[PDB]
Amino acid sequence: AAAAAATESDRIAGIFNIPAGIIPTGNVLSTIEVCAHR
Amino acid sequence: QFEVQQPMIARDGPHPVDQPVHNYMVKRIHKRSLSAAFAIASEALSLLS
Repeated sequence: AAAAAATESDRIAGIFNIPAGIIPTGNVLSTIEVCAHR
Repeated sequence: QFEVQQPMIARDGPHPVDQPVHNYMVKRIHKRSLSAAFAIASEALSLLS
């Protein structure tokens, strides 16, 4: 559905210095970080 | 490196607003090894010559 307006959410994102063209509305899969010290 | 976010609830009443919380957990990698025994007789070397 919509909950708070998606257009309004994207506008609020834009006005507060974030130039996010598309705010994700769904499943997001990021990459786990593996840090090695040699 | 894991970054974990925690959901919260918008609330009201005689309580000040609470801040959403990040948590950045790190675990160090634990290293181990295993080995096994394997012997070869001398005469085998003699025949490989």
